[PDB]
Amino acid sequence: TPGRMQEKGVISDILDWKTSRTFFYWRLRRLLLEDLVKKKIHNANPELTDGQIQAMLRRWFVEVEGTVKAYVWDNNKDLAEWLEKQLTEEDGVHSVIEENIKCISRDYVLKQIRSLVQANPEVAMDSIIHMTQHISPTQRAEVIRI
Amino acid sequence: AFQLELNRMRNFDLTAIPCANHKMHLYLGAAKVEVGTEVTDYRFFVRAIIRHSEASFEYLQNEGERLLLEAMDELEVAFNNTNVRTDCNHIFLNFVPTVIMDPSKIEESVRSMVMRYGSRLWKLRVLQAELKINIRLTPTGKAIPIRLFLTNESGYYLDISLYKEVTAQIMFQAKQGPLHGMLINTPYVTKDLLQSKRFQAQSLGTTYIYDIPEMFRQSLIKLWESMSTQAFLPSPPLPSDMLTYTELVLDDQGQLVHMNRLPGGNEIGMVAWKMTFKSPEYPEGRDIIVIGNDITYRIGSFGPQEDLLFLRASELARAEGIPRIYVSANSGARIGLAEEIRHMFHVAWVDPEDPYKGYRYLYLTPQDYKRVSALNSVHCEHVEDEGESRYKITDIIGKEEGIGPENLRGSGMIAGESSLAYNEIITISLVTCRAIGIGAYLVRLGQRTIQVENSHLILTGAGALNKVLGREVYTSNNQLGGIQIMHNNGVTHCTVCDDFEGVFTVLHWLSYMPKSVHSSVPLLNSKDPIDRIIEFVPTKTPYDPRWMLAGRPHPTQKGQWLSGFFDYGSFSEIMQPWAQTVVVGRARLGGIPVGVVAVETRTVELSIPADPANLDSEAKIIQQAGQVWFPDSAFKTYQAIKDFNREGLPLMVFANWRGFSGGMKDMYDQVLKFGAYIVDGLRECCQPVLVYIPPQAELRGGSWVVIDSSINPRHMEMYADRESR
Amino acid sequence: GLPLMVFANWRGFSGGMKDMYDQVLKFGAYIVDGLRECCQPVLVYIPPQAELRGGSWVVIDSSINPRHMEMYADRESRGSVLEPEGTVEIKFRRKDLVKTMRRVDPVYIHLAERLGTPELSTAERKELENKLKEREEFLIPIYHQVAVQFADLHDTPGRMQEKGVISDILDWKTSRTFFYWRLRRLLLEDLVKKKIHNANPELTDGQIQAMLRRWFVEVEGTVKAYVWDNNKDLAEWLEKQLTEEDGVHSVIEENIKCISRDYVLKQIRSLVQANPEVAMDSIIHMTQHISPTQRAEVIRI
Amino acid sequence: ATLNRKSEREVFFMNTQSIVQLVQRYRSGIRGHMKAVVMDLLRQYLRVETQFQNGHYDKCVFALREENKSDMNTVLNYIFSHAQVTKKNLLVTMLIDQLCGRDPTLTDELLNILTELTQLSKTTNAKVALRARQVLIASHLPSYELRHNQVESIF
Repeated sequence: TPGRMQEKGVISDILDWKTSRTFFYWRLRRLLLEDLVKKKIHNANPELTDGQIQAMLRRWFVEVEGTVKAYVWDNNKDLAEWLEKQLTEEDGVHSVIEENIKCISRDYVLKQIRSLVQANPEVAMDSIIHMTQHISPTQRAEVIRI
Repeated sequence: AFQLELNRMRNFDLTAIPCANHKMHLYLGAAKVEVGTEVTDYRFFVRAIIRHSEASFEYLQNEGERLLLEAMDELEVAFNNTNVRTDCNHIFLNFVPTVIMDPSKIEESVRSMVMRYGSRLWKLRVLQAELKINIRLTPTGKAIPIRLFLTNESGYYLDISLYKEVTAQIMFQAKQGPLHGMLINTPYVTKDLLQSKRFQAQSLGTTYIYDIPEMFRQSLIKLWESMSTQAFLPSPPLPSDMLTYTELVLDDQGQLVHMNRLPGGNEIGMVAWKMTFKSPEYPEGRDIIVIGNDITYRIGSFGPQEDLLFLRASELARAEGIPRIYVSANSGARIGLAEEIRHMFHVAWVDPEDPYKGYRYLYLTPQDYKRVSALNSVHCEHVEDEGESRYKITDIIGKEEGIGPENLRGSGMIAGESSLAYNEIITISLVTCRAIGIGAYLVRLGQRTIQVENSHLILTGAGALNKVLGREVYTSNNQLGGIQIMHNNGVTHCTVCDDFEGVFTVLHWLSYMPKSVHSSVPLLNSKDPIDRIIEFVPTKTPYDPRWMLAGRPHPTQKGQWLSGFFDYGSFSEIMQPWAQTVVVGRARLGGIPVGVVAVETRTVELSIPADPANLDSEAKIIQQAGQVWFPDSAFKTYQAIKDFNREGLPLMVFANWRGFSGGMKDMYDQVLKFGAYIVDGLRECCQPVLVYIPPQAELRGGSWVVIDSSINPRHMEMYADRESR
Repeated sequence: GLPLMVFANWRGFSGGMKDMYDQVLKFGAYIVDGLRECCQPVLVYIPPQAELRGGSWVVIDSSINPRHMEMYADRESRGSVLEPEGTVEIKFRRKDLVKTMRRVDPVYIHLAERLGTPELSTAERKELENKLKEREEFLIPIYHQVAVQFADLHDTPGRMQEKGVISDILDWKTSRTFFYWRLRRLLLEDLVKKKIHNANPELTDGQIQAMLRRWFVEVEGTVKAYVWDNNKDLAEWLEKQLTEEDGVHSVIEENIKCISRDYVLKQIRSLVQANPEVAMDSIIHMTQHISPTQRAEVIRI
Repeated sequence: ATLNRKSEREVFFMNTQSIVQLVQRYRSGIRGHMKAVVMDLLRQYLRVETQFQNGHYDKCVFALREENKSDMNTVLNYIFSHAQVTKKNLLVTMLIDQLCGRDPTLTDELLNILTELTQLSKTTNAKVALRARQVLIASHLPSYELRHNQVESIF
């Protein structure tokens, strides 16, 4: 029977046909949104497994919306509204999490270079002259300072 | 007087009609034709000149408005007096003064001008206008002419070509403009080509290739109306604001060039355009690339240039990730023999006075050989035989480009490209008249097929096979590939009665699909609310599951409707008649499209036709139990899951299986293998997959195990009703 | 991860009602996906007296994956979009049958010569037309046979090779030996390019090819270009550079090392362009060990 | 990921929180806080006293009163707060002075708050506006003690 099935965990819940349309509607639209955002995240940092991404998204939710509201995740309607209210602002007021995503991305790129130099530290000087082509007067001062 | 360019309509037989304001000379034109045929076109021509001496424009304008009312009065008398459905009426205005102004407010001016009179134009059904007006800039004072030419075909859609007139043979040279430069004395194109090809197409049971875009527009209209039933839609756009197309054309280097050229200009059997339009599902606009055979060019065979057009357009399509629509009605690859050799090769008979004693080799006399030989046409060897010197043909290379193994390279090239394409982008295929061989393979590779009645999707014809068998086994290629085969075996997704309905159906599927692969699915605000109950209730007794899905008529208070699970009118099935124990298709749930598969519970009695080739074969009739997985069911299920997944759709399975079929035959027929493949399919699934066990259904053994959430936990979810088992 | 040797030989799919209904097309398409994802050499050989036609050809041309596919044909093999009968059937109708006799058969030519006189007695006239129908019709079968052979003769390897769709014609007896050495180098060249591609993934396969060929002829001298077209000989050469450790052969190794340094440099350039804020901090960790003299160079600028 | 499926995570709840807020401050470095805390507090002050002034104290207090008519205690801490603006204002100078002194090349989120900040309309917060501009340029070319080292060099 379904009671046993659910209890043993190969399915998540027993439904009632009559309310199945609304239920599945709201859940699926947000299931889809979750996929879209995770795609953005994976693009931001290839090393994270999908699973770690899952947890991460929930964590970002709990972070943004509050520890008090964890349970809401299991409310189809409310997370969907929350997911939608993030992608609305493009080329305008930015979301904190967007800033975070660039930051993780920033961190990863930096590590990539770190590993690269680790294999080849001798390359720095010639790399540096080009590296200095930007910010340079301040950068000269700090290196000379140290 | 020459300056009234009167030779550019010399391809006509014109009758001088007398008129006031004799500046304005109007002639009635009859298309001049040969004795073989009787004239079809009857265009009204009016060609004037205006030598009337900011001031100019208002002054000019007043004369123009007066001329328009008087001119249209004259042409009105002409209609009233005699009518012969004139089609491509010409207006020529020669402004011989020389005012000073810019081109694009001139372009708004000519829109406002032609537009102010709307219906009046359409009543007279005016199609062609040419003007000139001399300009220059305030210092230079060198009046140059700028022949603005108006371009409108069926529809009020108008393309304006504005130039500058520049030299040594004078050349209309201004953006992108049609006729980026040609000389001025162009004798007038006769339509009868267009009509002729249209006659060949209708007589071939199809649509003229360059009319399809307009066929798109009419289907689109039907859609705009029909879909507002299903969904809340904006006000439709104006036909003028509804569509933009741009022809795609090969330069000398086989590189893509955006071209606004007249239809019919193609020099190969393949045509392509990019189109962007706003649709109910994409009100802000959506783009596609369409490639199509031109059956009129050698029944649409595929030469290298055709291959190249397809290829490079497709390559670009792939570059941006948006869909590719391929219209297939063809005879496969271009074929040929080196004509140059056909007409000069010789047979070396064992005995010429008796040919049936065999021949030894083919050859050329040395005179005939010494000139074609030079040209990479053949590889030969010199020989002495019976005194004469002959040139044995060892390899035929062939000066004709496009009839050789190059067609295979180009073909393979596009095979690989397309193969990747199906895995990379949205592919669609339309079967209109007949697809033979490679066209068929490409169509399957296209993975989605709408097939009009009397079209067929085959590799080899019933005739050919009958010949191989020494008798008329088969009567119609449709027997092999018609919808009665392909719809009945799941190769074809939808069937239609005519070309128009085919196109409508295409857009209808498409109304569910994302603009590009980088793009999200198009969401609707549907008219079926979400917080309703389903009136039809599944039962332990077997039933047509479409009632559970789509609803059914109410048994009592007719004409009410027992609502199904999904949005009223949203479920559009495909591959319905093959393996009818299961039903697969697409629908919308609260206006979100999903693809959906559910299973029939009553035993199906499946009819298998007899192979007439095989004298044992009689048309069998097989009982196929409900709630069982068969080979067919599993395959149909596999393809649907994979294909829908490749659109990017979530999948919804309404599961009710007693088991796998475990009998000798079905096991022989490899149900296990497809069990493995279903898993593969889901492993490649990239979007949500929702499984729901309905009330009174059950799921046992093989059917659950091969779809446990572990394969792609990332994307799958399964729920069961209380009344499931 | 294996090479494939296919003795390819399929005339087409079977096209009768039942089996076609029974979906052979579907599995034909699927094979195409499968080979397209192949990553190593497939050497395909059509043996003598074999033929391979239309769909089977279409789905396996080397063009899909030129990087990895290669095709070889015996002199006595054949291959086309369409078999000779269907080619003839389209491109050998009545007109071609009559015309071809009219061009070639001496008796027939003669008859036509007589039909070509003005002021003929109606006896001779009617008689000649009859002679034409009778000679032609009795004669029709063989020339059809000739026609199918004739059509098949359009599909040959000389043109294929000239058009660049096939790499070579072999002779079966020594084809094995040939294929060994040939395949072995396919593997080795492939092996090195995988090393290079690993060194810098953005580089296309074609230019990578060029790099290896160019470093060989350049190093060993423009005078030695011709040597490149010997499969066996290059095999010996590539291995020694790779195989002979700590010699004067680690030339290519150094060169590739140079590209790795350059590509890395380019990566860094691109990264700063997208992320200019990273420059300052990138050096400090990078500078944490470097020569004191190099420290001086930072001070000079 | 593997603890997930059970919901046995209330030990885990207080460790996945105790850890996530500490780690969440610390991604952008020591300038994670140096950005964040002062920037938020800035909008805290700013927002408070910007909602505070739109006309005059009495009428503004009636509009404040009526936006949250039922209670006035959060508002009272606000009202109570702008009573001692001059105390506040000096400390505002403190905050900006050692930030703006330390900072100079920062970012959009900040410059955004600054352009928000310039609109400020009161006699006490009359320094802050001039501070907004003088800082925003002195960024572009200062004379503080670091470029005092640079001019020392030039000389």
